[PDB]
Amino acid sequence: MQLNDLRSAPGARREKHRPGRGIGSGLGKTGGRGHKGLTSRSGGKVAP
Amino acid sequence: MKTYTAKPETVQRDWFVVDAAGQTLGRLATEIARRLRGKHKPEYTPHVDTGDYIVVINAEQVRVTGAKTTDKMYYHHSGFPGGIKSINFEKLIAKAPERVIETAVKGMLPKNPLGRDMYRKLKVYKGASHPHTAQQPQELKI
Amino acid sequence: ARVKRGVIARRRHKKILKLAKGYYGARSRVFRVAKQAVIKAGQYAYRDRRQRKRQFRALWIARINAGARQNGLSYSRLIAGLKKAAIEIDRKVLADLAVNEKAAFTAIVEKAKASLA
RNA sequence: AGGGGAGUGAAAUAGAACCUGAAACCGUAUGCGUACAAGCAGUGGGAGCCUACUUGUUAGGUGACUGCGUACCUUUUGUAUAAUGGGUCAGCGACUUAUAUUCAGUGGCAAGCUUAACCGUAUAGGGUAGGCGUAGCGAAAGCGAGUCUUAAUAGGGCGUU
RNA sequence: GGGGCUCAAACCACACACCGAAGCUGCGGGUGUCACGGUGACGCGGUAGAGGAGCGUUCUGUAAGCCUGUGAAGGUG
Ligand SMILES: [Mg+2]
Ligand SMILES: [Mg+2]
Ligand SMILES: [Mg+2]
Ligand SMILES: [Mg+2]
Ligand SMILES: [Mg+2]
Ligand SMILES: [Mg+2]
Ligand SMILES: [Mg+2]
Ligand SMILES: [Mg+2]
Ligand SMILES: [Mg+2]
Ligand SMILES: [Mg+2]
Ligand SMILES: [Mg+2]
Ligand SMILES: [Mg+2]
Ligand SMILES: [Mg+2]
Ligand SMILES: [Mg+2]
Ligand SMILES: [Mg+2]
Ligand SMILES: [Mg+2]
Ligand SMILES: [Mg+2]
Ligand SMILES: [Mg+2]
Ligand SMILES: [Mg+2]
Ligand SMILES: [Mg+2]
Ligand SMILES: [Mg+2]
Ligand SMILES: [Mg+2]
Ligand SMILES: [Mg+2]
Ligand SMILES: [Mg+2]
Ligand SMILES: [Mg+2]
Ligand SMILES: [Mg+2]
Ligand SMILES: [Mg+2]
Ligand SMILES: [Mg+2]
Ligand SMILES: [Mg+2]
Ligand SMILES: [Mg+2]
Ligand SMILES: [Mg+2]
Ligand SMILES: [Mg+2]
Ligand SMILES: [Mg+2]
Ligand SMILES: [Mg+2]
Ligand SMILES: [Mg+2]
Ligand SMILES: [Mg+2]
Ligand SMILES: [Mg+2]
Ligand SMILES: [Mg+2]
Ligand SMILES: [Mg+2]
Ligand SMILES: [Mg+2]
Ligand SMILES: [Mg+2]
Ligand SMILES: [Mg+2]
Ligand SMILES: [Mg+2]
Ligand SMILES: [Mg+2]
Ligand SMILES: [Mg+2]
Ligand SMILES: [Mg+2]
Ligand SMILES: [Mg+2]
Ligand SMILES: [Mg+2]
Ligand SMILES: [Mg+2]
Ligand SMILES: [Mg+2]
Ligand SMILES: [Mg+2]
Ligand SMILES: [Mg+2]
Ligand SMILES: [Mg+2]
Ligand SMILES: [Mg+2]
Repeated sequence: MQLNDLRSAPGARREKHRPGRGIGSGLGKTGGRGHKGLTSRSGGKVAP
Repeated sequence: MKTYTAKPETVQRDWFVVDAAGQTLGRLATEIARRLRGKHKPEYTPHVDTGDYIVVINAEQVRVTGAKTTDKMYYHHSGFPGGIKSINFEKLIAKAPERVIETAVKGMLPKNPLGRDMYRKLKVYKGASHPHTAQQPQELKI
Repeated sequence: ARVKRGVIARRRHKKILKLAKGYYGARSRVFRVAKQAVIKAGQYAYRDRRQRKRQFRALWIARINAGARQNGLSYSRLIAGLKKAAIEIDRKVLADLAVNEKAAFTAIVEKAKASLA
């Protein structure tokens, strides 16, 4: 039981996915927003 | 165990003499181009010239069928506007008999540096004699 | 924690410029042009592993034709005769005998001929 | 001006525009190729020449000749497109943070769970005011494993093991 | 498409042979899902997009450790 030997259970923590980092990540370029439109821009939210 | 390839410094070339004395122009020209390229030898490779030398003696006695003696035309452009010129088979035989066979064979060869090298091994004459007795060409029946 | 990109960016550009060695002009010395040249070179190499197998069968078949017609047979009639009797020898091995071992090629052509094909 | 020596220094290619000294860009030297040859410049095959040593089923450099082969990004029904963007290199440059929430994964307690401000021997311990759950139906009064509608313990809506 | 093609290298019938794809088979590898206890089976083109698994950079703990002038980081083969 040492500080460089303890971790969490599998599935307890994830990484978060970062859009816009290359092709191989699956979220590059548009970042998951599709193409042009309102819900593709900064602040592009539809009111509830 | 790689595939054999011919080497240009160690290729064996022969000399042949072909008489055009009543042969159809295009069926004689296809046999000539086949041997200029070396397609009749197992050593043939696509990128080296493995062919033979062909001498053609009676170049003015080649013939064409149908109505092609007067209806077959040869065109060329001089590079000047309106500079398109033509001559038919009958008149070209009278003026430059050898140009008829060379034009047919040249169009059946590849159009690249290697194709122009195979063409240099074709000697066309309009007599019954050639100036290449020292090379001792062997007879080729069509 | 501010991260500087200098060392990693330089290491990545040098890997591409090393694969572009021997290319002409800017294709071997500027990254933007050398990156496209390396990609297209790898596109060609993938396609030409398929074409290498096509270009070599065509060469064997042309040489077998030249050797068979020296024994009085065409390529298409020799292949039918070989299949009729027994022989499973490759076009690759056959083209080697046609050039190097001419007495063995004659025996095979004569046996294929004797199968009436 | 600038240099070649000599000296100092562990080290002057640490010499004052002075640590390290990358790339674009510009040169000198050597090896091979290139003056009859047509196009995204590469790749499949491939002779010859030069170098090194294991003297050729080897390693390195060039690549005569030949088969295939119209850049990348964006935007589009569709681009080699004569549609947009970029002269090149180096450095920088675009999904974050706070507070309220819902779902999933993984843990602590469990008919209970959890504290907020704040005290504090200060990441402990205290503080259970509050929040959510253990019961629903009705617009409500209210009644409750039922309740609402209705003249109706009939029917029906929602809820209950 | 060009050369060239006339008892065709055109057209109409019939016949046999061959060539010809990254299709199928052979040989050698890698992976996804399912079943059984490593084997079997069929899968493995891909934009928008959804899901899974990783590499590398800087800083903090492990670290009053370990490496390092008998040569660190960086640069260049
Ligand atoms: Mg995608
Ligand atoms: Mg999305
Ligand atoms: Mg856009
Ligand atoms: Mg649209
Ligand atoms: Mg949209
Ligand atoms: Mg804005
Ligand atoms: Mg930075
Ligand atoms: Mg080169
Ligand atoms: Mg082929
Ligand atoms: Mg093939
Ligand atoms: Mg000194
Ligand atoms: Mg130095
Ligand atoms: Mg120094
Ligand atoms: Mg210092
Ligand atoms: Mg300096
Ligand atoms: Mg430099
Ligand atoms: Mg120069
Ligand atoms: Mg030259
Ligand atoms: Mg010329
Ligand atoms: Mg040019
Ligand atoms: Mg041309
Ligand atoms: Mg090669
Ligand atoms: Mg070599
Ligand atoms: Mg080449
Ligand atoms: Mg080439
Ligand atoms: Mg092309
Ligand atoms: Mg081409
Ligand atoms: Mg653009
Ligand atoms: Mg448009
Ligand atoms: Mg349009
Ligand atoms: Mg339209
Ligand atoms: Mg196109
Ligand atoms: Mg363009
Ligand atoms: Mg243009
Ligand atoms: Mg415009
Ligand atoms: Mg353009
Ligand atoms: Mg526009
Ligand atoms: Mg511009
Ligand atoms: Mg900045
Ligand atoms: Mg959950
Ligand atoms: Mg729980
Ligand atoms: Mg009821
Ligand atoms: Mg019910
Ligand atoms: Mg063609
Ligand atoms: Mg017939
Ligand atoms: Mg078939
Ligand atoms: Mg194949
Ligand atoms: Mg397949
Ligand atoms: Mg297999
Ligand atoms: Mg498939
Ligand atoms: Mg796929
Ligand atoms: Mg640390
Ligand atoms: Mg050292
Ligand atoms: Mg550091």
